[PDB]
Amino acid sequence: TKRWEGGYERTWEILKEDESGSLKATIEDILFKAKRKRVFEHHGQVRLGMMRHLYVVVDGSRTMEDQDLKPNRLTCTLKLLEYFVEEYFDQNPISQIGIIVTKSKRAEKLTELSGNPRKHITSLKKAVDMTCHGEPSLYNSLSIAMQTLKHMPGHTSREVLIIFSSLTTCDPSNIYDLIKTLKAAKIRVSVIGLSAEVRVCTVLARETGGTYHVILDESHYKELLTHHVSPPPASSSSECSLIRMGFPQHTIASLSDQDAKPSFSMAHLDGNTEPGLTLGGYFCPQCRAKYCELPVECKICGLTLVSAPHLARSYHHLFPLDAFQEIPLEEYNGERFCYGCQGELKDQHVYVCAVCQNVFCVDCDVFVHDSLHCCPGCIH
Amino acid sequence: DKKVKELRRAVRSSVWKRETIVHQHEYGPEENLEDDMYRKTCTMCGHELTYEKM
Amino acid sequence: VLKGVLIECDPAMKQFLLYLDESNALGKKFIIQDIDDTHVFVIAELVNVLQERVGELMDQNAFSLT
Amino acid sequence: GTSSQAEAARILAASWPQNREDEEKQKLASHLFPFEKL
Amino acid sequence: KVDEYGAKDYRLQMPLKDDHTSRPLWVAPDGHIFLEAFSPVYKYAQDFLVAIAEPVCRPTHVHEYKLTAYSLYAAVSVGLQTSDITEYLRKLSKTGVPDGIMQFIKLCTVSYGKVKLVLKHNRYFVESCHPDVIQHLLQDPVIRECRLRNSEGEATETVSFEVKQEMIEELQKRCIHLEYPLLAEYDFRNDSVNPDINIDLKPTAVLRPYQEKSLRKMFGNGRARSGVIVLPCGAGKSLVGVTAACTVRKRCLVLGNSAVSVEQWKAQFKMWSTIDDSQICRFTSDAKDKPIGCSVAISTYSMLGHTTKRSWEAERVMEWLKTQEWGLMILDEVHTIPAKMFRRVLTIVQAHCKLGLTATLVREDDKIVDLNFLIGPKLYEANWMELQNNGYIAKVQCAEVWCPMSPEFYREYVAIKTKKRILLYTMNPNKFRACQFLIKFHERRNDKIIVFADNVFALKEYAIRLNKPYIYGPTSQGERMQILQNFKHNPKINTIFISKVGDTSFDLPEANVLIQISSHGGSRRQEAQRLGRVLRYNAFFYSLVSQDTQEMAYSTKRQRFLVDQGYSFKVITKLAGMEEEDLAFSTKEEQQQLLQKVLAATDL
DNA sequence: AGCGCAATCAGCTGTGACTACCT
DNA sequence: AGGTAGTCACAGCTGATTGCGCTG
Ligand SMILES: [Zn+2]
Ligand SMILES: [Zn+2]
Ligand SMILES: [Zn+2]
Repeated sequence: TKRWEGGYERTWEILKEDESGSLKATIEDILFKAKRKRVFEHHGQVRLGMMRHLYVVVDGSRTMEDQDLKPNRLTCTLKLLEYFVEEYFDQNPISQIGIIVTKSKRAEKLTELSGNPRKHITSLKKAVDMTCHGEPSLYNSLSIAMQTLKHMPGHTSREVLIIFSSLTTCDPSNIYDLIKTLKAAKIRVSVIGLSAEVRVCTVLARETGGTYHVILDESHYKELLTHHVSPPPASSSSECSLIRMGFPQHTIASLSDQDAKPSFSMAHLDGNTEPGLTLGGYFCPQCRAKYCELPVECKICGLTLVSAPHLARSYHHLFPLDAFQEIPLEEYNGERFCYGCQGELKDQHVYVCAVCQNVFCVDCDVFVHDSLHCCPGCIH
Repeated sequence: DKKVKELRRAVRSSVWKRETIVHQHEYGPEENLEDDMYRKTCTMCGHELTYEKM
Repeated sequence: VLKGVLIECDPAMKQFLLYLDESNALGKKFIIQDIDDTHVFVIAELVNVLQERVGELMDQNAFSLT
Repeated sequence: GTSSQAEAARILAASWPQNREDEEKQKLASHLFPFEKL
Repeated sequence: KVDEYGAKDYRLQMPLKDDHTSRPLWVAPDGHIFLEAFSPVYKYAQDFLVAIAEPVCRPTHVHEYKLTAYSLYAAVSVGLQTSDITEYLRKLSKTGVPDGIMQFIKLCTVSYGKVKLVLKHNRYFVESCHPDVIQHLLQDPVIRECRLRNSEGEATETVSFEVKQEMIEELQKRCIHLEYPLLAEYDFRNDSVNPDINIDLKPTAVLRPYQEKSLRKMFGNGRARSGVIVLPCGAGKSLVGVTAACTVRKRCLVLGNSAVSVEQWKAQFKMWSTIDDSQICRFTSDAKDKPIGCSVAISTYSMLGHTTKRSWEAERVMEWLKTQEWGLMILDEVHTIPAKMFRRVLTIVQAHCKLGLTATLVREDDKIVDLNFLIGPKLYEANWMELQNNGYIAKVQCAEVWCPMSPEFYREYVAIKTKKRILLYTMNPNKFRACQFLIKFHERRNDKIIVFADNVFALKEYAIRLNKPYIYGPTSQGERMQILQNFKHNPKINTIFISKVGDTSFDLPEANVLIQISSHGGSRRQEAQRLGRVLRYNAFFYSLVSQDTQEMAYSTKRQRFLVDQGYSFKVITKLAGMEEEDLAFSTKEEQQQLLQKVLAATDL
């Protein structure tokens, strides 16, 4: 039988009257039921992650001049890559991005593997005006990525993302041997095609554990990149995976004190123009080297300079707040004022924390579970 | 008949050049009335233009 | 010298008034002097009939929803 | 012609709904179309 | 009743106030329902009002409905009874139901199931449970012509008699006047006389919840009845027909307006019904895919109602087709049913259930009311605003931008009146510049543009000036197909011109920009159809009119259907950057030269 | 220079509004 | 002084004619 060939639904039978006017009570119940439309979690997916050393390979062949994506594939690809780099560094604190451009059967390492987003964005903007010629070489790009990532620590997840526009690749040697070597090296390879499905990309993605997708339009391209942003699930505990990193305090210099010492920034020292000789900035806790941008690994002593708030922003996932016990107002024989907003409790349901047994209204409960991520009573 | 009709109007439509009629008022000699009034009568459409001359 | 009311309007309405002058829709040639592409000189004794005609033209191609 | 362009632009761009809206402006994004936002 | 301010005041008629503002509803004595959308019970009130009344306007804040006899017939067709509808109407009134609505509802809903019309063995019989009503209608002279051979009485069991097949429309027209409306209920669950086919829709064609409501209202209590479902072109309309055909599980007949809609319906059936091509046939005198002995037959109008000599193969196909019963004769583009030759199409074939599908039910000559008895009551009317709120219908930003008439054109417009002024405001140089600017701006951002333009004489010089493809309309079959095919999957060309050809349901690809110039007079149907070619601010459609011309009144009176649907037409007076770039007719010389060619028609 | 597919014209009809004549 | 059937524009369909192509 069919669902719609039976009896027609009467959704208006829910409302009923006993005292001629209880519709106000019904609409109050409906308004209360309208709230709490979430699961008390902003993400609700992967609550953790792992250090990812991701390499992004961009096709630089003549096929990038095609106008499937306005204005051409290269410009849309680089714009979406800038967006992807920004989002990936936003959602991954201690990750690194490398960019490889393959052209004329050779692969050029456009950018070193590091955690600076500004350098990658500047490199992409510079590469916007590149010359699209020749044919891509997946073998050379994968060889460069494997050579770079072979010496990386085992606990980090090694990933390669390939943007393959051209349907043909030139390999100076057998590629399936390289795929076997990558599989033995536990390097994940993901490919996002632009024209159509290529067998070698499917085999590579299946064997290395990655995913192979083909772009339908620019929105689908952005969706695939956004999916690639998310970190992979992390095993319980592998080994002593740790890392020596510093937390450079942003100590600026004021001439009101006698210790106002101007210093050139190491990052700005490599620029053609005059480096910024500002009063202060981020001083390395180990060698007192000065940097302006974070997170940037120290050039001198090799220490990783990260920002503590960036690491702390993900701490609420480790310790989620347990849902408060929903209690009807009549059954709660205690105070009738919310502990968070001091407002009078007039809702039919009152939420009580399991730890401190305090009183929270619906709005304060939603705010605590969604945004605050901490019980105000438990803090005291 | 159709193939001669579709071409007989090509030359007919290209003969006429001006459609709007020129309506310039060509007033004749002025007539002097009382109180220094002067009236001009159009010789093409009979338009009367009465004016006071300083 | 001429005495009357100067009318300032869009060029389309100036052409409409010029057409009304020659069409004798008012009974006479009271649209006497044209001075500018957007300005005309009209006798003041029957400025109301021009208002009525313009209003009729305006609400003719309006389709009031009443 | 040089003057013909100016005359035609003056006639077309400001015929009915400009000789009064501009006067009001002198005396005084969601719903805007894409060509009106550039 | 009183006209102190010219308004019908009914303050004293409905003074009941138990709850101040609990009930989001208003009633009127004659008949009308006002609904408050900003209410927590909005969905329940909408579900109640859709099943009992048809809408008249659905703006963003206060929905307004109307109570009609056919709406109450449809409501009582479903399991809803008089007591339930009355008690739930008084449940949400906030003012008290006037004692002019209760009596009207009682009178309408009491006489619904008294008279039935049934089809059996290619014979039409009218059966009534109450024997008295037969004698009550026996005295009607018009009914006596239907009964052939003295109608001895057909004593069975319940009193019924035969009626003439070719005069079924007349008796349906008379019955509503006799306060005894006829119903067309087909209980396809238990027939055992019809060779039910093995059609079965694939379990991968998911449908939206709004289509679920329409389908459920179609089969209220396990039976299928004739009705009309109104869904937008971008929305799923053919899917509803395919699902209904699969559920009825009988010999289906599909009727279209054009000879290209039959291929569209065949493709839809092949996509969402899992039917072999042997059973599927197209009857449009183009391929002749053996329509004899078929499960689902797809044909078109203007062929089943020929008044002239018919082809031998077509004559044999019609002879075969007029000799068996049909289950769920689907009619597409139901708005053009009340025609001189299309009304007889329903009476020339015999079918149990008649389903009408359309997107624009509006029509002039007030013949839509005739469709209430020609087919059935308006079953479903989609709420376009809430449909585009769900994101499944493109949120089109409607624009009504007018262009002033040039002085060289307005003199000729006001000088002539004998139908020669159509080309004057159509070929307005300012409107030409506006259209060119819009085309260029939306091409600079890679937007697909469909430019509708009636009065193909103007379109000829409108399209060659921009050097863009156009469809004159009687060009060919192949050229139009290839142009529409290369319009979508080609970045070089993304704008086409259509002349009254796209004023129906075709397979036009997804488009974002529609620019119509010089449409028909006051056809709300044409404007609604043209809007439907865009939805599928994701998109926006423009209408260009010439000020101080009849096109202004035409545009005003042709948008009242869309504003009732909830669309707002913003008025655009100035186009930004009009003088920034170069446009055609820049100087007065070519503008005044255009007068010579636009006056050169002289079709006298 | 015999068949056969395809382009083409005739006849009827739908949609919408404009217009001449007379009780 | 007022209203309905011709009539024009533009599109559709089906029913025939009638005119160009038809093998390594
Ligand atoms: Zn350091
Ligand atoms: Zn609170
Ligand atoms: Zn707590």
